[PDB]
Amino acid sequence: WEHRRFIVADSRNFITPEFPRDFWMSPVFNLPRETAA
Amino acid sequence: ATALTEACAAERVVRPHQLSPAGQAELLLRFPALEVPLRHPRPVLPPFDIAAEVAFTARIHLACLRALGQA
Repeated sequence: WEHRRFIVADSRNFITPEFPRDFWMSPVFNLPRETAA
Repeated sequence: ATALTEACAAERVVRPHQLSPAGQAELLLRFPALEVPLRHPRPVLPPFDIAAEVAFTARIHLACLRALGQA
């Protein structure tokens, strides 16, 4: 045998991360068509 | 390879796009293979360059980055 606790993977299991306010104004999510790279 | 240097060496010009149209039309009369890299609006490669392939793989790399971050 084996004994363990057990948490069911139901599709109602969500997760809520928190973003900073100036997160999406980052120089990688906003790239021009022609960079120096 | 002889003409494309000497036509630019006589005019002291480093890049054959900056050549005068009196000089550019002279090469087209002798050498008709130079139509596309001289008289094309938007070539997929940068013409008369050496890293022209090396630019090309670097442009698809950028276009696949902005495909991610916008999505």
